[PDB]
Amino acid sequence: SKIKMKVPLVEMDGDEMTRIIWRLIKENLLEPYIELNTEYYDLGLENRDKTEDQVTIDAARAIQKYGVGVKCATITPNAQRVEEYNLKKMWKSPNGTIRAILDGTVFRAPIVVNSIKPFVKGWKKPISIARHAYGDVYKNVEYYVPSAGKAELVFTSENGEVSRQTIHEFDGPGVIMGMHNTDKSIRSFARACFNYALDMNQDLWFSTKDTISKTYDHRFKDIFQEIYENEYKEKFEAKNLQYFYTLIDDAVARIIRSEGGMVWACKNYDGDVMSDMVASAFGSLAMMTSVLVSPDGKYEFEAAHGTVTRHYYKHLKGEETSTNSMATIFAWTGALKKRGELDGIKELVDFATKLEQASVQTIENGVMTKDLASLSEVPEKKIVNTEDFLKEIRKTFEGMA
Amino acid sequence: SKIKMKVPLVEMDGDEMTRIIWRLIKENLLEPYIELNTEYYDLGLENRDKTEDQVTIDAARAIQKYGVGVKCATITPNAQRVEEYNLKKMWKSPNGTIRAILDGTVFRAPIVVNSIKPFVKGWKKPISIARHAYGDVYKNVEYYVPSAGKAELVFTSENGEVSRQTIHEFDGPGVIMGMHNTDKSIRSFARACFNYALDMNQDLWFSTKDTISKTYDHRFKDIFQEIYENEYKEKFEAKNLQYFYTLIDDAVARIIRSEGGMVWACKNYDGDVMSDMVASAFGSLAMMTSVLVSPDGKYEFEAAHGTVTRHYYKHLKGEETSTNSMATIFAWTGALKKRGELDGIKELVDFATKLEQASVQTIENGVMTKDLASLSEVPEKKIVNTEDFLKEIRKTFEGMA
Ligand SMILES: NC(=O)c1ccc[n+]([C@@H]2O[C@H](COP(=O)([O-])OP(=O)(O)OC[C@H]3O[C@@H](n4cnc5c(N)ncnc54)[C@H](OP(=O)(O)O)[C@@H]3O)[C@@H](O)[C@H]2O)c1
Ligand SMILES: NC(=O)c1ccc[n+]([C@@H]2O[C@H](COP(=O)([O-])OP(=O)(O)OC[C@H]3O[C@@H](n4cnc5c(N)ncnc54)[C@H](OP(=O)(O)O)[C@@H]3O)[C@@H](O)[C@H]2O)c1
Ligand SMILES: [Mg+2]
Ligand SMILES: [Mg+2]
Repeated sequence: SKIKMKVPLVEMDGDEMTRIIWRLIKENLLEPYIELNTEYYDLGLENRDKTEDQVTIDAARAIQKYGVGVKCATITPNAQRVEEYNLKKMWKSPNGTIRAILDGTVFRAPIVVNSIKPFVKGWKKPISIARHAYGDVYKNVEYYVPSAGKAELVFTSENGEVSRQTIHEFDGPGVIMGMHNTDKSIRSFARACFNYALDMNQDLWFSTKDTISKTYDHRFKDIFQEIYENEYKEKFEAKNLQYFYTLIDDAVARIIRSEGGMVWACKNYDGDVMSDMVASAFGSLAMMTSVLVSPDGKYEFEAAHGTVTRHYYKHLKGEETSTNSMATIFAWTGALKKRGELDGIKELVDFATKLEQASVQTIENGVMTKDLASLSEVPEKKIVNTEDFLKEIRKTFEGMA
Repeated sequence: SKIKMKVPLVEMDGDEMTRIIWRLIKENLLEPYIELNTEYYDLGLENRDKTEDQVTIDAARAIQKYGVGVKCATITPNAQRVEEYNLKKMWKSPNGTIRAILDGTVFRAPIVVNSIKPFVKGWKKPISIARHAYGDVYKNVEYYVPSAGKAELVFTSENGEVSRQTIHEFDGPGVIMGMHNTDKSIRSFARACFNYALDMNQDLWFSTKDTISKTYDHRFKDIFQEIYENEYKEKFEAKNLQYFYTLIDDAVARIIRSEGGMVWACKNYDGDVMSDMVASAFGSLAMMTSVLVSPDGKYEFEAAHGTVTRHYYKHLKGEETSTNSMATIFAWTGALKKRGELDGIKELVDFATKLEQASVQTIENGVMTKDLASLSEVPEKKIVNTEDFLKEIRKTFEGMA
């Protein structure tokens, strides 16, 4: 008899290679054990295009309603993808949108396995990213300037006052952009990182470029220090774990040089880049969990990598792939784990935790996709294609479940 | 008889630990061999403060006049430094300013030594950063919004037309920022990177976040592809070296995973962060050269790291330091090498090239500062303080010069 679910998972379907893998994961690792209850939204590019991105919006709202989302990597359009898919427009990141609607903090952490040695010598313990989910460049407005004139950054009070600053005097074509974040949102971001480093029992690092961005970045600096001063210093000193702030360039540099083991808070953009640096450096983009947690307690689970286009094209040429499903497995089990917790289905959480251990265990035993092949200390090794990796995880799981 | 110079070097003095080292390098490694001809500008924070940052400006102009600058790491002020130094204001980055005035591209590359093994397993050859020296956040305007109202990005043609886009509707205090770059400048940046990868005989990678920043970043993408299409494809295919564009998150990820050996072009901000990632990951922030090259042919040599505040404070407490001078040595020899080339003083260029080899050679032989101690494959090792490192380089140089 399959495991039964109460509240539905919001399920958001994706693109290209992850879309393929999303289906294989449901059919081989989930549906045979759980009567999967989800509310389906197809965030595939083709469907986002048919519904003029309305589906993305509805899927956000549904996460708010039911409380947990799991989301497949999707394509974010640019001139190339507009051409490739004949899009009505260059749609905004659906992750940007969902994130804007929920607010919150995306937590990303490698998926560790004993016999998988990181590229960076001396990385002995996981490094977590705590990425601010809201604003900055993900909510920019930009403008191409066609020839000479005047760019201005402009604010108009609810009262009367206006201030204008000059962005630049063009005597030629170039680009401009404006963007924003809100203290409310920084404040949630800072508490979320502090909470999280405690929950994890580690130092929190935070970093920006406050010396160059003297008010915007400088705000994030201040709010963190404030929130730390009179809201966490106490609990922190208590556990003997420090809060560490430095310049973003300095921070990457010390990260590379550390043994890992800290939580690393980053503004939106930096969190994007650094979650790729850290997953890759730990082993593979696929070996990393990602969950958005809204201030208001809602969750979206995802992969941190994108849609593996390159692999997708190879698959379309008829080649076989070796694409690593770990991150999207873990998104499903993360989401199912949380669904269970909230609805009091112990069988769902033990299922999820067991499925997670089977997965890691499978790689520990030397069966893994190409991306890990060269990091493994396992003598006898078995590099498998995309499907076989999943069949093999299923084997190890069934034998221990 | 000391070596004689023709045109003066523009010399820009710095702060804290680099200020100390700048003097030790002149006195032990330069002045005893060269009648040093320079035009001195003190970009120390205290002097920038006394002259209300005018000295920074004059030093830029002088680089333009004479053609080569060498520059010590300087402090860029923030609320903390305003307090620490009782500044009349939070002065703008002097590097930002000089860079804005010259335009150009900052090239940074590790300083390789056989027996110094990078932190990132598999980095077998240098990775170079080619950082756009101009604009974006280094020329931002920012504004704190105090409560509700309307932020707008605004452009006004030289003609009549105005366009306004809404940055955001605040009903609360937060931050906003606007910034720009110009096609002229992107165009020079792109040719500079292409030239440079040829001069180096390697693939050029370039990357941004064009899917999210759909016009601004997307412009950089386009201009690179254009300039490549009909200005370098030919020379490139010719040498069997490819031009590679991907998303910035994807790019860090593939970098970590590559064997190095490419030139990696980055927008201003990203070039800052990534030059720290790469120097650190190669060994130390100190083991990296940096030179701005203006479109109009002018050069500023510098360290890529900052002023080593932490070491400075330790030195002030009376502790001895082990601060690595390599990068600022190399700035001086880079600058002297170029001065020589331009003025036809072969003795100056051979001096500089010899001084560079003595330095590397010294570390090859196992004498080095703390930051390298743990990367060295040299059996018998001699970790020295800041001064001794310099005396030891002097020894090895004198014996081969
Ligand atoms: N929805 C999202 O969270 C998300 C995230 C990032 C990008 N995007 C979208 O995804 C599309 C492609 O982006 P991208 O190519 O830059 O990044 P990507 O999908 O993360 O793929 C980057 C590369 O890293 C390796 N890799 C990533 N995931 C892997 C996995 N599961 N198994 C094995 N190898 C893996 C592959 O490298 P090799 O080819 O070297 O084997 C892959 O080509 C873009 O259109 C972008 O908009 C979506
Ligand atoms: N003018 C510039 O190009 C420049 C560049 C960056 C920063 N800045 C300014 O410099 C000040 C300090 O910035 P920061 O502390 O972030 O960066 P930093 O001066 O580069 O120092 C960062 C850390 O990296 C290690 N390191 C850097 N250079 C070293 C060297 N030559 N020898 C041995 N170790 C070295 C040291 O680490 P350990 O303490 O771990 O030993 C140092 O504390 C800031 O006020 C900033 O505005 C200037
Ligand atoms: Mg990403
Ligand atoms: Mg820097």
